[PDB]
Amino acid sequence: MQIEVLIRNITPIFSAAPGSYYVSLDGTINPPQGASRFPLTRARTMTVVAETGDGVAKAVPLPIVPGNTMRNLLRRTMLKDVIEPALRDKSAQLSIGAYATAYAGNSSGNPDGVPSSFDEIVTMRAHPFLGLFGGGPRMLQGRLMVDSLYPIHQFSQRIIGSDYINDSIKGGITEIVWTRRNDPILQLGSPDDAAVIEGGAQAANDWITSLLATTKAKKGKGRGLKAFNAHEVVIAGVKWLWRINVDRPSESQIGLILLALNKLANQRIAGGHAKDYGRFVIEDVILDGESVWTPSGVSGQATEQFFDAIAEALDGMTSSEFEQFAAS
Amino acid sequence: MQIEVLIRNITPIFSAAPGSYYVSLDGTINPPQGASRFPLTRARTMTVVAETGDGVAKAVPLPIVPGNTMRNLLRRTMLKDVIEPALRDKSAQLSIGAYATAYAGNSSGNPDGVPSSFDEIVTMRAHPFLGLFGGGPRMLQGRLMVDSLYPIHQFSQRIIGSDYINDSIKGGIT
Amino acid sequence: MDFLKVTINLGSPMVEPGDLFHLDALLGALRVSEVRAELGDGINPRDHHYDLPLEQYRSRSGQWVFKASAFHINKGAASQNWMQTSRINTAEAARHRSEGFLLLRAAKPNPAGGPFKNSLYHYPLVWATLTAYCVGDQARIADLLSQCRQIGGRRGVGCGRVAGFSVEVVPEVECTWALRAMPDDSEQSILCGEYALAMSALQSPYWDRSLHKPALVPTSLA
Amino acid sequence: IPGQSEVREVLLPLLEQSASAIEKGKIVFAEAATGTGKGRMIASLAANAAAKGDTVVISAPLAVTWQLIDALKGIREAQVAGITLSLGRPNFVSPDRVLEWAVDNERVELAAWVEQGGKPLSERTKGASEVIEHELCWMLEDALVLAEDLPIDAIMLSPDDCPAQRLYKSGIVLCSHYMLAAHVRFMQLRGLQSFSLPQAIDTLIVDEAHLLEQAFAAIYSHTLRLRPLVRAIESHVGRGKTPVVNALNALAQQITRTVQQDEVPSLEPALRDALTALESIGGAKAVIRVAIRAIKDALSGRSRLRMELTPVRHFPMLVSGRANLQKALLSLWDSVAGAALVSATIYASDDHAVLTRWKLEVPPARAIYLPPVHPAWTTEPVVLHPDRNAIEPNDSPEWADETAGLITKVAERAAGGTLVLCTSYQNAELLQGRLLAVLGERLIVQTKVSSASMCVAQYKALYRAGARPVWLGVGAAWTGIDLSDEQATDPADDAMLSDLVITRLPVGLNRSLTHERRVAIAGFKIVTLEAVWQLRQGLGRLVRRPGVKNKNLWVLDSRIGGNTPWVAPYRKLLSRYRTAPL
DNA sequence: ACGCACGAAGACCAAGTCAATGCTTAGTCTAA
Repeated sequence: MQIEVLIRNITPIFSAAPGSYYVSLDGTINPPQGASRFPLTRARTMTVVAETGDGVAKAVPLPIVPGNTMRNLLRRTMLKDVIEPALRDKSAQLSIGAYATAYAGNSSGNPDGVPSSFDEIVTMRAHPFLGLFGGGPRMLQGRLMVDSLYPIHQFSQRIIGSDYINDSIKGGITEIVWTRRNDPILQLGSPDDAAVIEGGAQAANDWITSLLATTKAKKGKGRGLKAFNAHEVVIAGVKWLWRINVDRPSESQIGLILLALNKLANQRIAGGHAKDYGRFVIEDVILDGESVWTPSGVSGQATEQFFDAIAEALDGMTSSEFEQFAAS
Repeated sequence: MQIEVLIRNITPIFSAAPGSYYVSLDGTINPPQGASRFPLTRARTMTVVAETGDGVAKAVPLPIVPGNTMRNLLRRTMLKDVIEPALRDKSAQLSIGAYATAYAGNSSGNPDGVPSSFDEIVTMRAHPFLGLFGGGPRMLQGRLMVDSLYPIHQFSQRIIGSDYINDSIKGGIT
Repeated sequence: MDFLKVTINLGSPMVEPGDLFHLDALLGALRVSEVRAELGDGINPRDHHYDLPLEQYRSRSGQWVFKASAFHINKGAASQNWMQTSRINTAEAARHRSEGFLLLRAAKPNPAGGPFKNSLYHYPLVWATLTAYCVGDQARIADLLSQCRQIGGRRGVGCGRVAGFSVEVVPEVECTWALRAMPDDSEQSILCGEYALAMSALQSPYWDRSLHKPALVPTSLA
Repeated sequence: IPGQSEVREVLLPLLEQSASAIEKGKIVFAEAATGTGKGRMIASLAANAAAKGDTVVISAPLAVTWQLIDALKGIREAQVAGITLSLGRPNFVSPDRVLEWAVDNERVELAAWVEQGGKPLSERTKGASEVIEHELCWMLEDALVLAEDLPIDAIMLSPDDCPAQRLYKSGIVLCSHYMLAAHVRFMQLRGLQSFSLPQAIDTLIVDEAHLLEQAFAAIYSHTLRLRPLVRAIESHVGRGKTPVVNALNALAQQITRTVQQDEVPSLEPALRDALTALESIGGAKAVIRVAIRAIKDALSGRSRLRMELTPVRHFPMLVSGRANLQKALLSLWDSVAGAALVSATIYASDDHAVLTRWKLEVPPARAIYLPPVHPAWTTEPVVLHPDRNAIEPNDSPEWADETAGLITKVAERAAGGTLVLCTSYQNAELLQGRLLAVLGERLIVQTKVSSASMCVAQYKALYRAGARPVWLGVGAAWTGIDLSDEQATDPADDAMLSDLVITRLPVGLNRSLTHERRVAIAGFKIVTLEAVWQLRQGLGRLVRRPGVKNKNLWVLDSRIGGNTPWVAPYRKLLSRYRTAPL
């Protein structure tokens, strides 16, 4: 079962790329030693081959959101929006092993390695939630195969396809946002400001003297609060395509996926919680080539069976199933 | 919980864009070397995707206020007008480190790197002020998702939605 | 019964296999997928992964392998080191612990190890055209590869989508099926190039360490 | 499949699956090479559709429409369903204005034809009116055949101005691309004139669909024609001429000075002034009504304004029209009709007909691709001479001199009739002067009036006369005209188009605003492959009959020799053809 | 009353890198 979700991000999407990369004030990535350098946290870029500038094949980087991040976002959305309220309604309680399995598929609950009988595999892989995301001490094969969030760009034509050519962006989609942290003590201006500080003026004087001495020592050869740097993000408004496939899905699993897609807009993508990065709105959801996204979320006469099945599953779901899956 | 604040600025807003920029007397940005150039500190613009009547989506600059700057503005406003008066009413004193962390999220540039206890995390995230911003020597995820200040413009229609089209401005605002 | 060349084209980068990626293993996985769709998930996978349209080579000692060479890796771009992590949200777990959803008495998470361990791992991603040589039925192999969508590994996160495939009959002189894990006492005349002795499994599954045997592994393919 | 008797071997593997996909509701894309028997296989598909009950519609240019009519008339299983015609106004003559024009010129042939009733005289029109049993009058084809002395566009059915008029509303439907354009206009405007086309048809076939997109752009784009409009007003309009031309020229000068030298705010005052003044605007009222429609189309707010002075004549010009044809217009066609289409330039070398799917909006799941085909007698019997051009194909006189010398030695070496492919009138006029010194009368070139109406027939007659004529095609000759020696039924004569030379790639021949939208969305890649399409289309003139044995080709562009990266697809395309072993 | 919490501890060598994408020029008339 193929799920095609068209995602447009209202706010920039920031997936931090590993590594210590530098940038200058003018915007030159990795400036030479001559000019000043400031730390930069670039976006997650994947090397892809594309026909750039009428070339036969060019390995150009493409800013994407990692597929594992999308998988974890879907899992967290399910847990925090349908699974956890359903278990709370029954006053269910989970041990550490079951909870770790449910939230990250971590086998710490029973790292011995437990055999699974064929009947047990049949029963558990049919679970509405744990079947999609395999793991735990048993560590099955999940039925969910979610792709990365490839932007609809010129370089992603051979990964996305030509079905959504109308929304492609020709130029670059990355922008550098500069951050700064200021020492609050240096911004005091009157004894009224320093009234709340227990040391009053003396504490601020000692703080400023220590800062000056540390700065002088560092210039001659403990880190203060003051810091200036930038992080690279993907510009807002770019459309993204998310491809989700479920292998041999039951009605309950598809219903759960649809519920998560309904509640997915409330969550964020990748990082940037402080700056409200990653906010997005679902534009279209496609089920096996059939559009299902109504303005009131995923609905229609062709998905009532999935919603009914998942509602029935939520009605009878208990923590004992999670414990059995986690071998706790 | 979503909060949308509609702001009309009485006086011009000037957020410095880092980096050196030059302009001639006529108004041409980055003039040719033959003509006279003068230093210019541009207003910060973040590249955004804007759709036009032609249906093509293109990347255009948009003068905005950074999310970090006015997040700090909100934090300072809360501290100055709500938190600190309440503390001073009961003669409560904060240490220099506590004040620094309250106003900037950290007492120093080096984070502790030691995990926090669960009860401490719950208590801090239930704090009216510390719960919103978090931070501290041990990184605590705050509850406040704060966004930048987007002007209601034809370029920002895709970003801010179409429900504020009645207040949009067509031409350049810089 | 016929000599074949299998070509696979990628629409997404795949995980570069650390060890040999064998055509017979992929065909067995696809056959197991077929019998799963036809019977269900209660089947024993070891009862259907040898029903492949490939004829077998048997050595003096009875050790047998499929005549299906390991996939050749030709890279259209430099390998990219892909980074992935794993973490349980500590604030979310703390909230659940407060509300009784989680039964944890421990005071603190331990990012170094335990239930709340943060882990960092890497695997390489490559753009390649997968070419391998085998002896079998063209129609049945093409039918099996028709249902294959992803190649290599890390398929849960969508690595190695198949843009297309092609199966062609080629002269024997081009390249043999021997570029695989052959048994220890295989005849020298049928081996293409140098063969280093190492430990690997001869029949799929190839990750089962209990099935590992001393085998001749091609040096120019590992 | 009925009607498969005349289907050739090359079309056999594709015809059955194309027919099967019709009832599947899937739109399919095919490349029936010119000279492979397109007309009769289109007719066979139409007969198949008519046999199963649903009405049939076919879209084609007028000349190939006549050709297809000739092919389909012999098919009984196509004749079982009622066959209807096209109802285009310029497809006929005024005829009262035409009658008076012929009377004043004493052309008794035209006068006799119109007074008889304007009944068919040409073979194509006679067949389409007799075998199809459709009473017709005043058709412009017969008037053109009778006399070529009617270059003006005033020869056109007056809106106030017949048995054909009755048959407008009185199975198989014959129409062009622009009939479909008019009907999709009808649906989009009223659903959201000549309404004979059913509002929902289960089968449509287009023999030339690569040019359907530009036709839909043309119908959805209205040209101001401002400078020719004011010139015609000054020459003809006399009703308060002075203030009207004052206002119109003020508009022209103001837009030229401000914009050239309703999306644009500065165009708003000009639009208001045009709305107020041009309403002041006789039988020539349509010449002003077209400009009025262009003005209100610009006012509609759904249009994009493109304006610039003419590079050659420096006449101010304004272009307005909808660039957003990709959302509701073609999708309306897809919803209305399940159809198929054919064009020789559908599938590109690496695009895999994506450009077709984008230009002609097709649902992603409804589109089905088809393998490419090509007969052996289309690529083998021609060799390319390595005589490349040494100068950039600009308008410099020295480049014209060198190109003229090269093509002059080619013409001296030419075995028989030859075609030199010129992109624009600017290059031809710059080039014809040097040629006329040596070639003399042997060279014949198009003009603003001179076109395939009589020039192709004159070239055919002169070639049969042994003059070894040279046809300097300009734009029109790039597509549609036939250069197969049909009378010489060997068929391998290879003399009427023994040799042909290309002057440019070309680059950016298409100037539709939709093309501008596409190049903005996708970049310079789309225009390069569109030019590859054009180059392949130009090669379509080389062969239109099977069994051609020996022809020659010349390439004249320094860019192909300059090894610039972007001409790689042209190198790949020409590499299919063996070079001349010089 | 076995299960879980929680600090101390024990391996301990240690570099060179940090761009990956630029590209041109006017014919159509076959629906109101």
